[PDB]
Amino acid sequence: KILHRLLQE
Amino acid sequence: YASLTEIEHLVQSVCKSYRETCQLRLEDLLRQRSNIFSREEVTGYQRKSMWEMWERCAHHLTEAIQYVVEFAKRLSGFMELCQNDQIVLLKAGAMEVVLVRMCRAYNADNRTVFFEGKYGGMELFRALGCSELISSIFDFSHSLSALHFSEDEIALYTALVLINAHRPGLQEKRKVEQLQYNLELAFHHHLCKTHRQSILAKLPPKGKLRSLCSQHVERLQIFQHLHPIVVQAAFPPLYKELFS
Repeated sequence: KILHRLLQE
Repeated sequence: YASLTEIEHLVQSVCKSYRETCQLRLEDLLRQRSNIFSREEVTGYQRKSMWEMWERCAHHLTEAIQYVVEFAKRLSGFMELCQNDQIVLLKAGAMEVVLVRMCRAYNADNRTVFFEGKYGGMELFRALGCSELISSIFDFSHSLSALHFSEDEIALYTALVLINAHRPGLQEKRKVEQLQYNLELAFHHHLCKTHRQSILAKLPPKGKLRSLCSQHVERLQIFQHLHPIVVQAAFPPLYKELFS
């Protein structure tokens, strides 16, 4: 979830 | 990759991604080597609660992991993998990369590590109650430091730590393999070119990084079972996502 947000931004 | 020019381009590219994503410049770390915690500051750290020192270390690990995420983002091949595989690689690999990157912050001359603004020995972390893990990490950083790892070597070695086609859960395994083999060519090409192939036999064995990561998870499980509210309330969400 945080990983998914860091990879997307 | 075909021909030395494409391999050499990869080398430069990896080295640049690494330099842009290191939290601390190597010379800032070297310039601080004389700034060492007094015995009174050491005692102050030893008297902190277990839970407070866990929280602090988790925060510091979390920040280091963020830089590793940015590292991975800047490797072209990595961002070409599917999201599942990105996450697989990062969940298994991030801590291993931080553990490698820590050798830069370690002074082998006096066995100290740069932590919260000064250098301190392993006795600095006694309040954690994980003397075996700490000692193993210090030992690992001492091994690498004995090798005199160059910034370029750390770049290339840590790219390989992350792009590991043996991680369980990978969907596009063959694609990860290809990337891993191109990065292995890059690393070994650079070693050959710099007359540094002698380090290959001296690199820590396969399994050493896994062992530290698994000790880290094991000690975390014990702490969490003792202080579950501390982990919930005060450990960083990214940390918990990777390790709880």
